[PDB]
Amino acid sequence: GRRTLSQRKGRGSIFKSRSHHKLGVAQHRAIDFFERHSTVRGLVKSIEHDPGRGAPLARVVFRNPRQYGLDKELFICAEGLYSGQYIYCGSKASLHIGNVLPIGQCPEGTVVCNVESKPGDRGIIARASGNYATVISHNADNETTRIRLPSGAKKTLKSNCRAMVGIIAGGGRTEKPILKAGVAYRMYKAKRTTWPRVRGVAMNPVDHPHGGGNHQHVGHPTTLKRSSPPGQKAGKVAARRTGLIR
RNA sequence: UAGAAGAAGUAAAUAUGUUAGGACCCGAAAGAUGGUGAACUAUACUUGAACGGAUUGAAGCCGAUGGUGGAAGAUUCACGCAGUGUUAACGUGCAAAUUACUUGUCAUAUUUGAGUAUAGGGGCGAAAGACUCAUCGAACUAUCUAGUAGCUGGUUCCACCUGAAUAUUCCCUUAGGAAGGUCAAAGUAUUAAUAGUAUUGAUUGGUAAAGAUAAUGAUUAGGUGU
RNA sequence: AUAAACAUACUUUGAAUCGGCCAAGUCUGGUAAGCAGGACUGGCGAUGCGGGAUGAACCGAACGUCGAGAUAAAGUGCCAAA
RNA sequence: AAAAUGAAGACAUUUUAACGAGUAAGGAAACGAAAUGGCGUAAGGACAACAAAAGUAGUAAAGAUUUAAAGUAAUUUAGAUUGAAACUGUCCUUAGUGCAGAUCUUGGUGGUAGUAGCAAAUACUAAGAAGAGGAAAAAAACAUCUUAGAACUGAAGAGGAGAAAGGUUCCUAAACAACAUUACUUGGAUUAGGGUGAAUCGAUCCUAAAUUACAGAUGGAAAUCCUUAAGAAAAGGAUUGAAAGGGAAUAAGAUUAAUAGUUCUUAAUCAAGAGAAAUGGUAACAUAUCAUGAACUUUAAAAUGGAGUGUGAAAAUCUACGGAAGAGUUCUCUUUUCUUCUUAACAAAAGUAAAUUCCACUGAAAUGAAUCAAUCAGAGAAGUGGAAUUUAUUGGCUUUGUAAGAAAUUCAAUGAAUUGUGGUAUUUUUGCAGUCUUCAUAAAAAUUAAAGGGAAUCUUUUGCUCGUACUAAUAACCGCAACAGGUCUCCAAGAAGCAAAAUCUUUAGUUAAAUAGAAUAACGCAGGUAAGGGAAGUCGGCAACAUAGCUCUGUAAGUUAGCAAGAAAGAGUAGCUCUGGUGAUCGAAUCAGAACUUUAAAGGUUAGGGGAAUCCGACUGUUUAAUAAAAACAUAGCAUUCUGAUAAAUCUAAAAGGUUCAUUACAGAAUGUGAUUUCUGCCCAGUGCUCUGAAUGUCAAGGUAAUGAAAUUUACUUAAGCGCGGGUUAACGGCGAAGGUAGCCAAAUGCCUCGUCAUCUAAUUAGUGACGCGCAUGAAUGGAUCACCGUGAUUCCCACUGUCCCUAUCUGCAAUCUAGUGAAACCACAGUCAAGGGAACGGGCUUGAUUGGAACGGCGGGGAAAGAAGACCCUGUUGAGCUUGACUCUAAUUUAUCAUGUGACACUCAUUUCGUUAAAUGUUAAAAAACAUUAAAAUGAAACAGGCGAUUGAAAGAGAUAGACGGGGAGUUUGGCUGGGGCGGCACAUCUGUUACAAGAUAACGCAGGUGUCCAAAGAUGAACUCAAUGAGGACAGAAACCUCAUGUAGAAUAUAAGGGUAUAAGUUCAUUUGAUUAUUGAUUCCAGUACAAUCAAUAACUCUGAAAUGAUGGCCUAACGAUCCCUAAGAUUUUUAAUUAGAAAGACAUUUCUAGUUAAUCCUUUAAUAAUAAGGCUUGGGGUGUCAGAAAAGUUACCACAGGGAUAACUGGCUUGUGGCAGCCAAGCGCUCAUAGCGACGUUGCUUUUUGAUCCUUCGAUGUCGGCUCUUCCUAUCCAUUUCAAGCAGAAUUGAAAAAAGGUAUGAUUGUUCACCAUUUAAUAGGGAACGUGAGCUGGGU
RNA sequence: CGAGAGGAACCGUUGUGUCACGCCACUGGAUUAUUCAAUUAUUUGAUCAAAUAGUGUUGAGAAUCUAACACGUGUUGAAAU
RNA sequence: CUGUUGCUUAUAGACGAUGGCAUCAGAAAUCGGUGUUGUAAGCCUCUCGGGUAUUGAAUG
Repeated sequence: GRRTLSQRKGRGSIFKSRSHHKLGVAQHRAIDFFERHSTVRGLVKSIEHDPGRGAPLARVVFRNPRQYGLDKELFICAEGLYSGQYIYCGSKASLHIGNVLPIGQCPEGTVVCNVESKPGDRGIIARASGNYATVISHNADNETTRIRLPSGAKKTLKSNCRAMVGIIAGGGRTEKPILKAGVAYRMYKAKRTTWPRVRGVAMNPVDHPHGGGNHQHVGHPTTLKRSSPPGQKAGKVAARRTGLIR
């Protein structure tokens, strides 16, 4: 047989990211002394639209802690941020929307975003539109805190992991019904090559494991093991349940 | 049941037969290995170029239902492009896919140049096994390679002599082989080593015929007795 | 009884072949077949010649090149010898 | 063959006799009485004038062509002509040694054949010139150049230029052999020269997508990875990447045969060089350099989508006023029609704009301001007065310098004349202003300017390298070419119109672009028309007709309320003469109305046919380049699955490797259904998937222990997986684990079927609406529903028409003929028929009919015409694509063990994943979008740690081994016989009776059956007895219970199929027993005289039975079964050796033999010798191959391929004729009586090839496979008309039959249909054949 | 003929349809005599006269060709069956 | 005698062929007759005008 489209996607030739007009990498500033033991102030100069992502990006300008000059940053904008606003990053930062604090300084029940998974790694979790994580509980015995990920899973992180207080702006993006195939075509302008998806049943046996015969049907169960080799792992993998749940 | 029983072998040049090699000559679809191709086409990115005229009339806005407004992967015409029909022309063509008319489409899922990226059990595919330089249900090129072929075709001077076969056994055997029969050529033996014939003599067989209150089986009728 | 010395017995080595088909005072399956399959023999294949007008197999008869004669199958109105 | 003769004769001896066909095949050479005889080609060794010049040859070699002779023939010999330098004869040796074929290879050449053709692109004509080249009884045509006429492309061009590509094709002169389908004096062709000029245009420079280095990482290798991360490399990161992106700076005129933002004239511009730091204005801000401004930092520019509206300016077009100059028309007018009236870069600043944004004064409500639209205002409107910027260079337009001295248009013969002013018009270009739109927000760098800071104190020179010619296409490019194909752009006049549409014209280009003339046949290709009828044609309205612009009136059901809609339907439209409406302080085409006239008006060109239903897909979109444009794909919507990022998916041999990911669940990855509305029923048994679970059901390498001298052996313990249990069907799936729910239906789904009933028509296999036990509908395999949409499928109306009744006719180009030029396919030889036979459909053969030689135009009957080693079918022990618990494996994934960090879980120290400019680690001491740096001062600014800061962690990754899983992938296989193959069967190993023919052998998918077993007795033996059945008797007892006598040839039994055999037995009963054993021979059956297997006859043991003779090496006989290799069992003491006692005889200064006693070892080998284990040998059995002389083996190809086959199927033909059809004989009866007017049962005899079978003879290097249309001919078994006879014939209408095939035999609805069935009409509407007539005749509905 | 109901035939006359052969008088069709006239667009300064739109279009339209659309002939005799 | 040739020949015709004439031949205009259209151009009237008319029509 041939190689399925899922296999051809891993070589990354026409499936590379269309990341030419992107603003840059959106993350916190590199952790230094002035943010471990003090606070720095950053000015929100502008709010921009990063191609390929649904949330706006903020161009924050911190002055400098040690040398003369500027430190131009690029944050993921929290909902409620405005141009000309002063935001603060540091351990002693106040509990306001848009500030970046260590996760241990946030009281239980605080709503944060752009949380770090590992301290000093400049943000991992809760970065898509309208997404956030909630602080569940703290643990000073081992300097760890528990947060609730946007998928509902609970994660235990170091208490000095950093996060920004508030909601990621742009919520409700997916609640608007795409109506035209053209609109879906433009949605992937600054994304990968994935959109027009040919069903496996509509292919031939060489192209896909679903490539059927005289009637368009799969023919074998669509739930497969995780240990299935690439090229046969088509359908639902390690499906605990299946069907319209009740 | 091999051997011995006053040794017969060996060498080399030919012919014939068997065998292996390109193997009497030409013939596959295939397989593998190493390279070359995205000047055609498929998709994607970078940077450029290309919307003239009508129809219709959504929000929003003004007035006392009338205006305004100009939206829409809205309707159409043109420049272009395609290829629905004629199953027209042509069909040793203008053309290894074109021409004419009719038809459709004719800017946002649009059209298009150049640059660039993806390569053969691979790529790319709005999916037809489509396209990947007139080559694709696995490109092109060179080597292994004069691949193998129980199958098809051909196989070159004269006179003379002899002259067949379609049984039997075994086979993954049924378009083919080996044992064997028929045939030829060489080489012997004085040779208990002649007969596709008849006669006489002693046999063998169960066919044609014959039989059917002779055994087995089938079958029409008539007397006589109980 | 008859025949048989270029009789008889062979030995070695080897070729080709084992798709067969036809006839009938024969047989089986079949309604039957220029059908399928057999027993014995003669043929065609491998074979020309004379005759059946023509014909692989019928009939006569098998072949070095010729001359003269008697013939075979079968023929004798003409084509066509009688 | 036999005799005779035989050293050399000669003809391979003499005589005699017999004999002589031949495919496949054989007969090598030598062999005196020759074990076949010879011819030819080339080369090698010899021989070739015997007396010391020794084969032939310039007194003519080889070769070629013919003429004769010899030979049965292969061939040889000689002559003549041609040819001029080598060659030949004989014997041996050697071979790249003899051609008619191979779709053979290479080359050359015919017929076709002077044939098909040189027919798209509207078109040429007259005079003259040049030239060999328009002659001539018209030889009707004549290439190039000029002029005149007539025309075409029609400014989205057949115009003027570029990019790529080409490469000298550019220009000129000479010259025309070849080339451009005639010709050429022409040419993109031949020859020779000439031609491309840059500081300002480009390349060069910058970066984009991307690309490539050193060091490093990875790999067995080649090499791969990394591109700033890994580095003592590069203030921060290397190379390349655009002649369309970014970019310092040049214009006008003239000039050349050709180059020109490049040369010349004039006039410019740019870059790089040389000669205690200013004012003005309230402010926005402004001042021919002025008026300093370093490190460092910041900002801006370069530099950013699209739509639509309004508007400023320029240009073009049009037009008003005033002319100057020239040209056109002019006996008819026209103060007329036409042409020119221009001006650059770079700068200046008389006069004067539009738009936007800011500044000052004042403070708006009775709210105002304004736009086409909007939009705006106390974080301040309007007003007044100002500042700035944009408007194709300075500063937008006029104007000015350049600069009229140029150029344009004229006039004279170089010299003179002119070169105003406007427009509330259209289009293009270029800006601007706000509006809208995105789940799209629509480059970077080189490089430039400014700011914050306050460190320090006009003239002139040069401007390098490379490209620059020409085409850019109906002839310069890519397609074999001067190919009707394809190939990216720039500029862009008039009329008319909504229009860049069609049509015509101007500037420019061209009249040549594969030759023409005459004629005016058929048949064509392209374009038309048509009486009356109007789809009756046809599979089907295919094709054609028809509708068509604009204005007004009007517009239905349905509907997702948006549409349907240009629904449908109706009226108007011309010309001329007028009037009115729409503005500014003269002008725009637009609208409305009114008279009158006519050929009554959109129609030259352009320019929708409409309606009523059904099916499918929701829609816009995409698709099989070259037979499928769709109902297929996509789509949005819906739904499911996994994943916390060190992850999921996934590329890679590996990798500080790669992709989604510059990402983070509103995300990434994998899927199904396919808008909306309504609804998604029941099932967890099976296969998947999953579990937060199961221990001692089964599980590997390992680890532990025991024995042994050790290998070995044994026991125990070990993971995932499988098994058990729970969940899951918008998982695969099923719906009598649960029995099809809601719905839907003869459906694109229903065989029967042309289902039944309505309706549509005169007529309905079609359509629609109902019905539903539905072969075989049904719910995200999605069920039902359908508004709008569709180059989708289907049916019916109206309208229209050559589709048709039924054809006629007109035009152009061909075809015809001619001049010039000039192919190809195909070709065994060829070319009149009938019948026969033949390979069963002859051009050739046999017999007849018949024939005059050469051919022109047509034509499609034949040449089973050409094209292609059939693609359908079958066979190969031939493949390939795809599938799957087919067989055997494999990547990926997964689990267990091993691989040594410390301290007793804790730590870090290898290891993992990260982050930064390795930038304060560890221990001590939310008012404000502003600035923040190069320090004063006398250290400021704290010390130390052996950790750059975190995270993970002795776990995990990679390696090795072991188990699981693994069509993701690799390799391969997928029996045979066979009235084609498959399905079936086994005729595959096997036994009996029969076919089967009285020896043996012996066929069919012939007939009736059987085997893969059964038996410690059913084997062996001895003895006794007689069986089945019947008759007659005996309590219950009877037709059958048991007893007795008699008869009883087997009619019983004998394991079984059948056939044989058997009576003091081979059957029954009783008794003993294990011969159903070991060893050695020789035969018979099958047979190749192989094996296995079976059948015997003997011999040596040891036994059994019997008194004994005997009998017994399985079964009463004929079936009841199995090689090599491998595994596994049993057997090899009968005897031979050695050592030491006792005795004896031979043996050179030891040692063997014989005899008895003893003790030990003993089937052979593991090769230096032994030992105990282990293994290997030898003989004989078992384990088994049933395809039974014995591979280890699933499908599907309609995507298919190859070698072949008429050894073999699908069509014709041929034999047959069961079946189909037709016709007879007899006569029981029917026919009121009456066998025969008309019938005719029970039987029986034929004919036909118009049915379907049966067969496999021809065709597999191909005979185009249904029907219809068209057209001819033939048969008669006659439907009509003509002539007759009979009747249960009164007439009429009919019925049966004879002569007779010369003439007729129809139109339609449904269906592809042949057929069928209906509605008509007719004198009748008969049946059939001709390769199931007829495809280089059509059509393509069926297949 | 027949009870009736119904119900013929020969001779003679007159037509029609089809097939065959023709034919252009009458009637109809085609029409590039681009014949004559009208008219749309473009270009000839205007009139006239034209040309172009490959036959611009329309009305009438001779000739020639032709009708299934016009119209003639094949009603024709002897002998043997 | 026949053929060629001429009448850009017809009663014929793809080309041949066939038919006619060939110096009293043929061709040509012009005129008359005969048709078609519809009333020309210059100034409703001139005007039943003008135009065409064998090309495959009929006289002279």
